[PDB]
Amino acid sequence: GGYKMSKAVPFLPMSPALEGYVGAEEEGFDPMGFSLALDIRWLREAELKHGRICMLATVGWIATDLGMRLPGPAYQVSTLEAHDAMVKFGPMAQILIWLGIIEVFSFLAITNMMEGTTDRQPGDYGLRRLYPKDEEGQYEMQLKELRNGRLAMLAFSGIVTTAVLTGRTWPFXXXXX
Amino acid sequence: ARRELAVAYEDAGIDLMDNGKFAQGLVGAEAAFGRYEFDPIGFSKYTELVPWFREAELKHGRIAMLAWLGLVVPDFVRIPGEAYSFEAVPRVIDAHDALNADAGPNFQIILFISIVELCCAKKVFEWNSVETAGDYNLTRLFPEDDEAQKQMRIAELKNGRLAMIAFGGAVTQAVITGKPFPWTF
Amino acid sequence: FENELGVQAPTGFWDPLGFAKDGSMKAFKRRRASEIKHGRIAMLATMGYITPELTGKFPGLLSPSMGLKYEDIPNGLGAISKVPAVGWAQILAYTFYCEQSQDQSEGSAGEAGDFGKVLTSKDEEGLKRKLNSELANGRLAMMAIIGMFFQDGLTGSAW
Amino acid sequence: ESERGAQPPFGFWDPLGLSADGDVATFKRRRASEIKHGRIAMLAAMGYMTPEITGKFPGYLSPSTGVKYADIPNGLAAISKVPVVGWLQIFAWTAVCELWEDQVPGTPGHEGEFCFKAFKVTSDAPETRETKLASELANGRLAMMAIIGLFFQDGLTGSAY
Amino acid sequence: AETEEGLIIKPEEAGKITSRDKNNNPPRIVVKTNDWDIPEYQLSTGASNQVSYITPVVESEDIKAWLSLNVNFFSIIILFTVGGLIEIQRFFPDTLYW
Ligand code: CLA
Ligand SMILES: CC(=O)O[C@H]1CC(C)(C)C(=C=C/C(C)=C/C=C/C(C)=C/C=C/C=C(C)/C=C/C=C(C)/C=C/[C@@]23O[C@]2(C)C[C@@H](O)CC3(C)C)[C@](C)(O)C1
Ligand code: KC1
Ligand code: KC1
Ligand SMILES: CC1=C(C#C/C(C)=C/C=C/C(C)=C/C=C/C=C(C)/C=C/C=C(C)/C=C/[C@@]23O[C@]2(C)C[C@@H](O)CC3(C)C)C(C)(C)C[C@H](O)C1
Repeated sequence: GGYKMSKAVPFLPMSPALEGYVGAEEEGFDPMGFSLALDIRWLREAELKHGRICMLATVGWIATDLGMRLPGPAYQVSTLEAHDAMVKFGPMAQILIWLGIIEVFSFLAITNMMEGTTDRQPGDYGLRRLYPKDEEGQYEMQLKELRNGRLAMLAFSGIVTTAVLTGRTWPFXXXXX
Repeated sequence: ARRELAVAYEDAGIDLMDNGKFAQGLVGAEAAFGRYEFDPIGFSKYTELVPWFREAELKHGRIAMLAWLGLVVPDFVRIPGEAYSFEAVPRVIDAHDALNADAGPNFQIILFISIVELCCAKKVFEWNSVETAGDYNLTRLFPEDDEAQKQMRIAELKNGRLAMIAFGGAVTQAVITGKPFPWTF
Repeated sequence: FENELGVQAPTGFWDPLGFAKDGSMKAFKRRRASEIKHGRIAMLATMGYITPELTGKFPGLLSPSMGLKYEDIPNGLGAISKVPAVGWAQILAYTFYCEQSQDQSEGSAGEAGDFGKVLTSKDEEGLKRKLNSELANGRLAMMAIIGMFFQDGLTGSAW
Repeated sequence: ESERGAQPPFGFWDPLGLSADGDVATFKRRRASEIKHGRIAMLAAMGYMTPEITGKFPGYLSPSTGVKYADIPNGLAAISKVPVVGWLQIFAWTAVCELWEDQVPGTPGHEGEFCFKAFKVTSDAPETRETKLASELANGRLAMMAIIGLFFQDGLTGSAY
Repeated sequence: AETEEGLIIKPEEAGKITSRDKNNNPPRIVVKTNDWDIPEYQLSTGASNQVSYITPVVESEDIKAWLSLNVNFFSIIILFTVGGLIEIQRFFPDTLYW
């Protein structure tokens, strides 16, 4: 009967920037009010980019720890030293160049979306594969992407911290604490 | 009469007027034999901060109520493990010094308490009125009638005030004695 | 509330102290919901007390990194120090995901937790007979489980 | 609830109870549960016979741990030899089917009908479609009884047969 | 534009207007200050979850216009020239080819 109360934090009203967006109006989690201080479109873009980066990085860490390697003796290093070894090897610089060109295109997308020159949704790059045709299907698919991205972000955080703390491959089950 | 935060929040903010009551008509003053409006230093005369002060009083009482129960239970049971055994940390008070910093236990408690506080901080400053001060929607056993709601509100405040004072003795008596739960010499 | 199930036959409205003799539908809603949930938990608890002693001790290792297998741990009050506290934390956290989630409810019914483990809506007096039977079984389980736990405190364990 | 799909010979509206009280949803639910086992039991029965006579047993199953797909003991003894990682991947994948593709339980959809362009059948109209539907139902319960017979024979003696 | 729904009211009706918003935020008082950098300071009437961005408003057009300023142009060109000279010196030191 009063404020549109946030579902996540029941004692804090939902921020108006969370209306009509993916995720958002199912949980409305924003107690610190970051959406009240920054554009919701930019926050959503950053969230989706972080989710995708983490979903790739978590699986990369899993594959590297479990023993999957490229057929080169230069890659016979642990996942912890993989970054430094490959930075000194060269491929990290090339990966950075390629991610740089892709991020130049992403920056153009953001600039042309925030200025309204295009009609782009925050995280949309045009890729429409396995995307439901029905609008509710699209909304719930975007929900699934967001949930998986957030889960992978937290999971990769834990994986990196535990791997550094205990020299051990991904499952960390044995360990000692 | 416990308006839900959903609507109660529509009358929140720094009130610039005076109710004319003791502390803007807030619970905690009614004593046993009558009223015991206490404030002798006139802190409640700064009526703009009365919702804030009540929030601080409730927050302190809630921490102290757990904290006093904190110093009691370790003296009779401890978490299953060697780091918390009665031989590694004999008395309860030597826990902030033992389990802290690089150890991990206290540091994690600091972080997750920080996360909760940084999330429930917008309720302390914004959305905090003389009506929804300390109300975090967790009203399960709250009575429905107005007068009984006042008793439970009065019950929490008196218990919180007591624990605040009781905890002060608890650490002071324990530190000067190094003794189990009854901190008498 | 003289029709909200629970009044099967051996006794009618069993409210000696009159703890629900005021008409507070909110308090009764809380009381019935907690009553039903306790029946459900005691039903699983009593089943969890009898079986590991009788048979069925789970095959593998509870904590392979500590060698502890399900057979080794005791059955009853006393296992709370043998099941690792991390395991107890997982037991609490999972049941949280099933009590405050997967089964979090409001403005629906007494204890109609929605999902559940299949979404299924019945009809007819058969619902009444089954639902009353569930309350009767839960009441017996609640009495039984405190009996098993209290006895084991003053009888050790097993026979 | 006596003239819907399951009206075979050697029995018609087979009662022992559990069919009265006139609940359309229960028939829509139990029959779905009936077919969902049939589509499972048929595969469960076939998976219990084909790696005994045909004996394809191709390649390797867990190259890290060996566990060649030829040395796996057929039957109930198999759930122990196949790595638990593999069993988890089987359950998790079938969950994806159960909740994302070919098993999204749309309520307007029929008792056992959804997107089924991925094999199974995608016919139309009725008559022969209904007789095929009764064929699916009839085979499933034959398989349902058979597979538990295979399990009981397996666990009791020493192996599947 | 950014306050399409604020129920913005003038000082003269500070205690008169009460219709809150499309949200439940109370009406905000607009004070017309004479500063050009802050032409209008908005004051609240109560607790509100108002979306006030702290980020600036920049656009590609005037950022490019700033980079088209003679300082930026003649600094980018001279920086590239100096860097090219340094790179040539690194790659062909001591002008051995001469
Ligand atoms: C948490 C447990 C719990 C709860 C919340 C309820 C709640 C309820 N029961 Mg119920 N019941 C229970 C356990 C419980 N019961 C058990 C174990 C039995 C078996 C004896 C019954 C048998 C029973 C019958 C036969 C009937 C009810 C009915 C009711 C409803 C109205 C009566 C009332 O006001 O009770 C309020 C609940 C309480 C006051 C519970 C307080 C119990 C205290 C805390 C302890 C009791 C003694 C305990 C064993 C001491 C432990 C010893 C240890 C401390 C040393 C109400 C919703 C009636 C109904 O259906 O109404 C329509 C009805 O006819 N109950
Ligand atoms: C060493 C040695 O030689 O010993 C051998 C022994 C042996 C036995 C031979 C072995 C074997 C073979 C096997 C694998 C035997 C398996 C038996 C199974 C799978 C039984 C499952 C029953 C599921 C049921 C009833 C689900 C039922 C679902 C029901 C009832 C639903 C019931 C509803 O009430 C609910 C839930 C809601 C109601 O409203 C409606 C209805 C439908 C009634 C061993 C273990 O390998 C080794
Ligand atoms: C798929 C998610 C998942 C994983 C991946 C996982 C993994 C591990 N669980 Mg867990 N678990 C659940 C989910 C998962 N568990 C759920 C839903 C429950 C129901 C409540 C549950 C219960 C218990 C209990 C009772 C114990 C337990 C433990 C371990 C353990 C051992 C560590 C080790 O080998 O050292 C590992 C690796 C035992 C333990 O010893 O924990 C220290 C133990 O006591 N678990
Ligand atoms: C396309 C994605 C995909 C990848 C990338 C992948 C990878 C691996 N699978 Mg998997 N898999 C599926 C998909 C994928 N699997 C699907 C849809 C199913 C049916 C539901 C399935 C079933 C099994 C089974 C039954 C086993 C199995 C295994 C391994 C294994 C071994 C590692 C090692 O031995 O080096 C690796 C690398 C074996 C195992 O032991 O895993 C540890 C084993 O037993 N898989
Ligand atoms: C963190 C840390 C530690 C610590 C600590 C901590 C948290 C210490 C905390 C100490 C604390 C919390 C000390 C409170 C005192 C409160 C007092 C004295 C109140 C008096 C009030 C008085 C005397 C008067 C009260 C009344 O007048 C009132 C108000 C009204 C009258 O009607 C009734 C009376 C007259 C009775 C360790 C564990 C010690 C060592 C470790 O290494 C480092």
